[PDB]
Amino acid sequence: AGIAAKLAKDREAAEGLGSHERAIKYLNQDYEALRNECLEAGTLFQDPSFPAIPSALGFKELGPYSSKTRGMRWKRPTEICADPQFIIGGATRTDICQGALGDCWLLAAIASLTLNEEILARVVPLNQSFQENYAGIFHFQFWQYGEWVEVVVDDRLPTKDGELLFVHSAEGSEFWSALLEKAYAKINGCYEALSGGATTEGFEDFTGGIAEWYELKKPPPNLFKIIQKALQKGSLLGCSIDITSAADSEAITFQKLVKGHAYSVTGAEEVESNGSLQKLIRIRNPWGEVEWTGRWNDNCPSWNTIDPEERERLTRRHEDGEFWMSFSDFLRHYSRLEICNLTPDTLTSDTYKKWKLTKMDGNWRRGSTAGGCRNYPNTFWMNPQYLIKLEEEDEDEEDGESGCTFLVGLIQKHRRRQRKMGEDMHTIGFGIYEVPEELSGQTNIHLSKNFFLTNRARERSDTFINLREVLNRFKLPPGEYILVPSTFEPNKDGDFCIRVFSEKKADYQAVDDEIEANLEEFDISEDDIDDGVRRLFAQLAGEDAEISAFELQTILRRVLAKRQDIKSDGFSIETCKIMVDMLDSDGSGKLGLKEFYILWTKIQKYQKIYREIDVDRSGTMNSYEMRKALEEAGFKMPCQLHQVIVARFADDQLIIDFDNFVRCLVRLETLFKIFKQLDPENTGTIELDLISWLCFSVL
Amino acid sequence: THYSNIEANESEEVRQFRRLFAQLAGDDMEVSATELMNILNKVVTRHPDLKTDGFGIDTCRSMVAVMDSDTTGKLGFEEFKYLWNNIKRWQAIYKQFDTDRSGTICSSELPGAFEAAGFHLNEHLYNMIIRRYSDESGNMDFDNFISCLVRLDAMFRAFKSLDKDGTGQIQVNIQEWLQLTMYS
Repeated sequence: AGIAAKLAKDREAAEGLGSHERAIKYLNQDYEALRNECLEAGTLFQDPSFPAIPSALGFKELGPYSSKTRGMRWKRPTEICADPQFIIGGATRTDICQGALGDCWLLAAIASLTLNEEILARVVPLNQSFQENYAGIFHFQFWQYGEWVEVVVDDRLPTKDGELLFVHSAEGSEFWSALLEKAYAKINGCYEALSGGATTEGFEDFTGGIAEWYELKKPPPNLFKIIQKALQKGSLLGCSIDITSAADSEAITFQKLVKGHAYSVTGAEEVESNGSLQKLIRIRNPWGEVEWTGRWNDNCPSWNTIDPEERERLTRRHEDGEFWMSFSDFLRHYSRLEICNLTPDTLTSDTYKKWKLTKMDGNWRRGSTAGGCRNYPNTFWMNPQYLIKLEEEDEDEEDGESGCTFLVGLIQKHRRRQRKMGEDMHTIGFGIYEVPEELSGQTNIHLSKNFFLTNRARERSDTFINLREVLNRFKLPPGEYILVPSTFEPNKDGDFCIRVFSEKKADYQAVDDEIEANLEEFDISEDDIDDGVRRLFAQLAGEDAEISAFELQTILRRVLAKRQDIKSDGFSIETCKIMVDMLDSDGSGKLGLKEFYILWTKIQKYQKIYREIDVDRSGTMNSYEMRKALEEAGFKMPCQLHQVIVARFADDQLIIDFDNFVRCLVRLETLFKIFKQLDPENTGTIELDLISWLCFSVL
Repeated sequence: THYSNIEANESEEVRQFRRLFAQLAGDDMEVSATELMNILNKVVTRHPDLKTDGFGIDTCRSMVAVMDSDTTGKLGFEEFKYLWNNIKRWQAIYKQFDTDRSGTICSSELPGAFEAAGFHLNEHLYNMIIRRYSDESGNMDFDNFISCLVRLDAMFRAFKSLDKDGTGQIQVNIQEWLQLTMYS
């Protein structure tokens, strides 16, 4: 609560929290601590953050009044099977299946983790058993919007009649997929929070990678190469078949099933068949059973038809899920998604190429950074901004000019409104424009309206979809670009993470304004003010020239606002107490005459600035017009700071009147001089004891 | 779907707050500075034994900002319970030092109160809180009293958060400095 918490957390992240190595600990639970504790008291873990109650299953649909979750007992593996194995060796096939209450998509993502030992060990720590130090607690790592969170769970599983209701191995004595699922259910809040979920969602949540999906009845004319660069990049490619209104036909020499069964693409090679050149795609059934006439159709015995054993011996080598159908496969298989793993995914094994990664993080806030689409140029230029830099382009021989490929994924974080996954999603997109030159805005300037106004995009966002992550694989020539992430319509609060997978290095910065402050150099005096304020002011001061903050108020109200209260007339006392603190360099609480004319003048330089913006004797300023009002006021700031100003002085109608605009500028000018003075050597930081912090923290 | 978050150990007050929260935000269960204001200016204003005119907008804003971690300008539901607990608590101490109901507390009477509210400030902090919060005379009404104490306690928590190792000291760049001081 409060930024000292988030700043503190931002420091930790910067030091390494949220990283696979230092996964964030969900609900402050400590797997070792909790296990150790139970290890000691000779007992079993009963998770206090995820009771074996109905609320874990759901909210009356898989909830507490409903039959589905009635009379079912939470049994641990201890009771379920004889030799409860968590996991087992190499494990050829995969016999994982849903229960009468699980979800189809679930088995797809979970099963996809069995394709790689290295990539499963990342979500599910292998250092776990029911033999040595059981205690009944397991842990898992889930990637949550750019970060890893470690989750703890007790092995209690929902069973009705005595069988697992959710995911489980049909044969075995293994229960890591059962508990991997309960764990993912817990971090989503409800087991029923998993419904509505998408395997692309689980892939990334179980990977850290970026899953790009493609509709197969209208794929890219470069999908084969796409499939090839991924396969040699250890990417987890997954294709599926659609079930459209009882769709279960053959369609061509293609069998007879049109079942929505998830398959994987482990191979893709282009081969010369009698001089024709056949692009083949090797599919693999994650569960094993083959069932596909031919071996590779099209007059099938094409493994002898001008295809030497010098490549025939390569094919049909493996075991389990052995297909190899022609790319013309497009007949069947309605879909394909590949999780393009991140750099560290592979235990540095030189085995597969690696993607280059550079994720960021941002916010959209109403009245400041919630810019909106390129559709709304008034506010658009107010969304956070970034810099993509491309220099080294791709490698293959020749294919469609350009060079540098970058897969951009923009993802939106959760916000107490999405009861499930897939719901209450903001419509998100992003726009790419190329840096026309700017060495100034190279990273230390925030592009205004004018730039996106005189600048077209290029390929940018293809449409603002309404889902968790919006993708966009590009390939623009070696240069410098600006990504502007946003929703469609303005004023839609939300957090996000914008990552980048490029086949080659790519300098990605966060283009925004530095915290700058530069205005008056009000060198004091007594003379030259011209005996003007001198006369009538000294008259207002009881004796010498001192005027307290409570005096400043009544005095300043006689001047401005003409005296009719409504829409804050004059200056609130907090404002006045602020206007005093900004000039009272002793602690008198009253203002002299020099450090009074200062206030009088700097204030005059605020009315002009407020009305030069608010063209209308309404005494009301909009929010978005602050970045620019603080501009002609001497101060600049990064997006965070603009966000707090609006979140502190703006109305619910996103309005900041003159009074709050003045305390804001005075409160703000004061802290700059405090830090700047505490930091003469310009080290960039200041030291302070609690007392010091207290003297200062109270304005 | 229908509002969840069930404790079974509800309370009278709170749940009416909770019902108000949903009637204005619902599943969001978040309130703004003005919405909050209204929500506090009833369970604090309705008592014929507490002399106050309610919380000022700036007070609620400080109430919203200090409990708001993402800078969305909205007070959470759970963050409200922390605060209101503290409020229903400082109201208590307030009337102890204002037992002659006047809508404020005697100047040199305030120290006992701060020493009582669980805050024993040093020379200057007391000076800081008076300058900043004492009204004209140098007295203090319930509004500043609560606000001061909300902002005070939160600046203890803030420090302790940025001082994990425990050096009784803290270093901040200008970004942080400004966020900490502008969002309070």
